[PDB]
Amino acid sequence: LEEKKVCNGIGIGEFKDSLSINATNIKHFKNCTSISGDLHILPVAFRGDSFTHTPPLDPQELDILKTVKEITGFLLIQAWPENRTDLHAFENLEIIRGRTKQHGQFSLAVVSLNITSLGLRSLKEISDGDVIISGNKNLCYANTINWKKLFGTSGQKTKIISNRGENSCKATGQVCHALCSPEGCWGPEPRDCVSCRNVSRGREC
Amino acid sequence: QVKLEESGGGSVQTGGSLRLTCAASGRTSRSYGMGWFRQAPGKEREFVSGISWRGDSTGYADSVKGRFTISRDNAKNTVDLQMNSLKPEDTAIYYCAAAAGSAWYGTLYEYDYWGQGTQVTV
Ligand SMILES: *[C@@H]1O[C@H](CO)[C@@H](O[C@@H]2O[C@H](CO)[C@@H](O)[C@H](O)[C@H]2NC(C)=O)[C@H](O)[C@H]1NC(C)=O
Ligand SMILES: *[C@@H]1O[C@H](CO)[C@@H](O)[C@H](O)[C@H]1NC(C)=O
Ligand SMILES: *[C@@H]1O[C@H](CO)[C@@H](O)[C@H](O)[C@H]1NC(C)=O
Repeated sequence: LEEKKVCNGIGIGEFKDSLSINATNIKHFKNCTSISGDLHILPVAFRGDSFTHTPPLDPQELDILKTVKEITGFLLIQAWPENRTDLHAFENLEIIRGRTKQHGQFSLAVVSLNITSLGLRSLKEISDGDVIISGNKNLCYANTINWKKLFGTSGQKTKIISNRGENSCKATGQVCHALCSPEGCWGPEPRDCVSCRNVSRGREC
Repeated sequence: QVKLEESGGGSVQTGGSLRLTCAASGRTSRSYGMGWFRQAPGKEREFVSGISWRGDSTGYADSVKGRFTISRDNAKNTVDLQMNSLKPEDTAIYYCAAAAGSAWYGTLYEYDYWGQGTQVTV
């Protein structure tokens, strides 16, 4: 039995006036499989906000987002817990339609985090919009990805800059597993392969 | 949400003054810390100045001590940056940023909104 549930995104409905996913509203994202709208994750989330009587966000609460397989708008991650290495909360995210875009341009924006990898292993389609992955000092693996395998339209481009240098990434052994194809990876594990060179019983090669 | 537009940039004579402005649009009627940042070619983005919501507290990078001045008119919903005694080291794209709450911060990791930025060449 497969259960689905659609929830409004940030800037819409119950969260018309919310700046970001916070400790208050994240409870309401429980059981959501699909986000009609956008996701913003901003520094205020973890900092808290007196003005709106919002406590700081507990990083464990981001596990609530693991049910989300689809975002019809855009995904914006401008903050993340420092003691986490990937976007684990979105490990089951499959589609970003980019019907609404950030600044009318980006459907996926990962900016200024201390993550080492993306971890978006279930991601298979970005229907529209560009992808910016910028300012992540410790981020590897991002340059390896075959983004044409994920895009929907020919005009979709990519702005991947100011992350960890491919020099350091390769030197630190932070590269794609040997089982991975040349299509890149979301991380060092065999489950992080975009596709497999030989065979795969499922996610793992 | 909030949108910020930077205005006031351009080219300057080496040693000349200049005044950047940043206008905010949207749900602007709440506590925001505002800050100015910049990014030089081939360099990383760095902190320049910041100001609290009430206007009382401010902060400046060491490289701009004495020269620059920050100010805001919350009625007009703006925040400006005087930049006297400019120098070719100050040549960069300058961004206006916002952090929800009263405080300003000296790093970029705390700011929630960003403008598109204006080029400043000296
Ligand atoms: C965090 O999310 C909560 C829940 O949506 C937001 O609380 C709402 O804030 C608006 C504007 O201040 C009020 O009109 C609503 O009455 C609030 N609802 C509830 C249930 O508290 C809050 O603004 C969000 N905070 C941030 C910083 O995004
Ligand atoms: C999630 O589903 C469970 C049923 O398994 C339910 O108890 C819970 O209330 C649901 N979450 C929300 C936010 O309604
Ligand atoms: C990420 O690391 C930088 C140092 O490069 C630090 O200033 C920042 O606070 C870290 N991020 C978080 C969310 O703490």
